[PDB]
Amino acid sequence: SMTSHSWLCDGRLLCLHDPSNKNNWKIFRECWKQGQPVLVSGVHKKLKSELWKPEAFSQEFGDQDVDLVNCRNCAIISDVKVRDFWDGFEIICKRLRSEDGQPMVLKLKDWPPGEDFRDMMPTRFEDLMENLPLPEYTKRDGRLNLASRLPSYFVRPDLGPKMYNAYGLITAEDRRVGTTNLHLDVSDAVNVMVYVGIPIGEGAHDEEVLKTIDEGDADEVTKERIHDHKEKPGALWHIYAAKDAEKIRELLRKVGEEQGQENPPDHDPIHDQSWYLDQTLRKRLYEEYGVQGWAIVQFLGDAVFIPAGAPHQVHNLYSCIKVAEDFVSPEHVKHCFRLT
Ligand SMILES: COc1ccccc1N1CCN(CC#N)CC1
Ligand SMILES: [Cl-]
Ligand SMILES: [Cl-]
Ligand SMILES: [Cl-]
Ligand SMILES: [Cl-]
Ligand SMILES: [Mn+2]
Repeated sequence: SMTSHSWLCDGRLLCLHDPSNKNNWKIFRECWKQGQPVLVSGVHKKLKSELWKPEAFSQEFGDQDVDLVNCRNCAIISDVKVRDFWDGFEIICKRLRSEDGQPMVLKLKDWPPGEDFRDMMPTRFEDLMENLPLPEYTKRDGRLNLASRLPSYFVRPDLGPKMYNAYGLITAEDRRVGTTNLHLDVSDAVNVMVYVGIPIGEGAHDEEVLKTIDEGDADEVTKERIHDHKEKPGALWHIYAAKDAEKIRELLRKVGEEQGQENPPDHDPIHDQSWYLDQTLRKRLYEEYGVQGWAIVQFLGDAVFIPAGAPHQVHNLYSCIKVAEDFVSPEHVKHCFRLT
């Protein structure tokens, strides 16, 4: 039976099932006011699937110059062509190699660059922005988006959307690495999974993906989405309440000190965007600081809503294309105010 919603993370996470349901705001606003993230499934079924394929991005934009990051060591690969990223997205033998001769796990940095998404890709912009869930919150001019309505006393978000493209992490060693490290944003955001690429050549890599989800602390209902519905999992997220951000800074200052980093007592390890919380660090956060987060697996078509101020990290299970839009809800406007 088709239902309006379900309750994940032992009823700590709302999951809306109809992205265009005009009554979604009634369930949403109760969870959102408490500072929780929210998941909306099914956005892929609203989109023109031919506009979101890696082959189309290579053919249309392949000659542009870009930088890439090696996710395993943070090294920057300077001034290559964007086709050099897209042509290895699913075919492992076509990826750029590290010194050791391994194919690299790569992230495409800042592409499209700055605020150019709309100028470069007008048809993709229309397709995404017309099908975003909770449109009164998420549209540039929605009635509950204050982004265009605030004075300079508030940090306003840039013009979006922004695209996040990166390979999947592969090995047992890769379990401790982030695609995007732990950080926070002063605006609200919605992040849509528009394509998941499950490779070939070293296709048969299914088992390490299951142990990553398991050790990642994912709930039993999340595991049923793979085994029972055969949905495509893209990325594993950890998200923490905005109110827990300083306790996370105290843990990371203490670990930095144990590892012989030399840091002023006041430096900000969350703003540094230098840490990924592995199973050891997450257990320490829980046991020593009393902090519990949300472990979320974002499948093809899932929209993740991230509250302003909430620290969060992302680990790609397979190759992903994500598209994100910033907004300023009235519930969370305190997080972007420039005083006190
Ligand atoms: C999305 O979150 C859930 C949580 C708990 C149980 C099921 C789901 N869904 C409902 C059906 N949905 C589309 C279909 N068919 C995929 C799986
Ligand atoms: Cl809040
Ligand atoms: Cl376009
Ligand atoms: Cl709405
Ligand atoms: Cl990062
Ligand atoms: Mn972010």
